Amino acid sequence: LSLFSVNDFTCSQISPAAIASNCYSSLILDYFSYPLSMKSDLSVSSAGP
Amino acid sequence: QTGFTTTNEAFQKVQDAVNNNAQALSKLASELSNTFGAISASIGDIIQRL
Repeated sequence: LSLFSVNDFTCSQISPAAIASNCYSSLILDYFSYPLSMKSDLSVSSAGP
Repeated sequence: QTGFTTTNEAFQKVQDAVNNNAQALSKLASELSNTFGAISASIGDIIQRL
């Protein structure tokens, strides 16, 4: 994460410190190209396309 | 003297009392010390996630 400039970091059911330190079974990290204009559409609770 | 088996439903009443208070104690108090809504599950998410 230090190689980039994170514009938004919101952790649900998990804390930003824990998501760096806790252990579990499996990590899934999905990435794509996303403009900062449609940040509001990128949420679990939204009616955006 | 010989018979204290299942047919004796006065002995079975003793067993009922014993099982009754045993299950009131252990089963109920322990299984209700487990999980409630779902996510908390055990502790309260003190560090494990939250």
